[PDB]
Amino acid sequence: MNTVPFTSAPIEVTIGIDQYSFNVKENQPFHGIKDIPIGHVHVIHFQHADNSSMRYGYWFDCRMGNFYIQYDPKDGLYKMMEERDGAKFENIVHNFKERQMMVSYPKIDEDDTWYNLTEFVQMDKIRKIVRKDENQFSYVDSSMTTVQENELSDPAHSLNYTVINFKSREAIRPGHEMEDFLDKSYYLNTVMLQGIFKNSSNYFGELQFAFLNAMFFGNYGSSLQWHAMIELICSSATVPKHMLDKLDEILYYQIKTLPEQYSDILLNERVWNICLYSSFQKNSLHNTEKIMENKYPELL
Amino acid sequence: GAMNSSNYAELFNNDIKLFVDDTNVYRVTVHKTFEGNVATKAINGCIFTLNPKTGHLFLKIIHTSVWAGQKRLSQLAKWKTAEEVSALVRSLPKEEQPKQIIVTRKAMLDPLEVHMLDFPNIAIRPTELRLPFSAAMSIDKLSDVVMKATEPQMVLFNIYDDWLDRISSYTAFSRLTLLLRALKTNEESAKMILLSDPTITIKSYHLWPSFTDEQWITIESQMRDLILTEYGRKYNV
Repeated sequence: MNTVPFTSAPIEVTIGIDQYSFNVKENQPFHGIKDIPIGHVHVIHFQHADNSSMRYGYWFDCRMGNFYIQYDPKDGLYKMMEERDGAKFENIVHNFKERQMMVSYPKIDEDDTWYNLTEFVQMDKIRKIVRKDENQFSYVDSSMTTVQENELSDPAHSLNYTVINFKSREAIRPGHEMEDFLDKSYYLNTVMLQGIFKNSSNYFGELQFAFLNAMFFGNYGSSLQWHAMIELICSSATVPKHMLDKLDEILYYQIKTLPEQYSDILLNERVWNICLYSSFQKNSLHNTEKIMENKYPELL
Repeated sequence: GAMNSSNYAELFNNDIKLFVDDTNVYRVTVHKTFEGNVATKAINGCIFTLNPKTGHLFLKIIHTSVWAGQKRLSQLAKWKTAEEVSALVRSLPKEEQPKQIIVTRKAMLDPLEVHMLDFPNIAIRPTELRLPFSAAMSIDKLSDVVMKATEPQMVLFNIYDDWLDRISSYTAFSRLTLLLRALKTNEESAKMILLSDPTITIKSYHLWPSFTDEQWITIESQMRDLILTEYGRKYNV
């Protein structure tokens, strides 16, 4: 089990780690998060007590180095940093544990929620979407735009999501305007899966990365990407049986995990009514249909 | 986006534009089967593509052969319309190509957008106007060429005859719509008004009678009356 230590907590902030969250008071003696499960990506995220605008955070994998958080009072945010000196880091970490100024990643043993939300997300892929290759961890926030949004505005700080556009020549074969636009199977299976993502795993990795950015940072652009990647499978008459079964499972946990009071802004009435009720896959998402109907019947 | 009465003069400026009306693309007679069920029998249709400035009507005759062994035909018809508009655009020299195409029905926005992905400098626009282009098959010479067609085919008409030699587009378009609105409200009365004087003939290459300026006014007056009569009767008002 791994640990992300904090130098200090100089400003009052709500700290998140994956689906968990802790209030830290201004200059509370907080020195980080311990017992972080090895084997998955994690996200540590921040909302300042004062400016509840700009939620921000850091995607990391503890296998890829020793990471800590330090408040920067010039730039006014909690910064993730790599400690290259390993012995200095063991030493920093063991002190704070003995003094018990660290909260423990609070994992219920029966609970597989995080695995289920990050199953296909891999740090190698996150770093291609968020390009800053001199760090082994990726900074995301609420206001960061997507490469697509930037088309329709600083390229360094974009989210580089795979562009998906139902009304593009990428999506529409010359001579199959009607076939390709009402059954998006070629766009899904040949252009995106065979062509760009290579396999279903990488496709689901980006879908899941996009949802979590939508949920944890209310990143509008990530919400659109999640919806777009859901609509492309739902509007494809031809999809492998396993992708539908895994999609049903992916959506189930994302719908289950959503805060009850954010359906208004994170869920797109049209895409869901279409996926669940009108699309080719109206009868392929039993689990997602059941939870959506029982938990958000207002939307449909 | 959409076109209304606030930006009406746009239709008569010098950007090449066409209206597309697909109402008459897919036409069926509904009939009884021997077993007492219902069946449709498709009859030839046409795409109404009109340049409102020049009066050029690119009338694409949709022959019943295009529907043979096809499913979900009212949906195919929107896409067959989009294919045909695309092809006509592609067959025209660059300087003849429209800067805008205005669809009279919103269900054509996507089928046409998708067929014109190659023409991203052509704006596909809906309208909030209630244009009477559905009544184009009440024009005798247009109904004849459509019903007689044994194959797909396309006839350049000029739906303003020689009017532009005496009047502006604005006025010609208003006269056209006033006649189509009449024909659509009461085809019988509308057409009785147009041919009650045998002395006034239709030129071979024309659609409408050769009316003098005075005769148009008297025809235009008679057409406005007809449209109120039928409204006060539709509604009892």
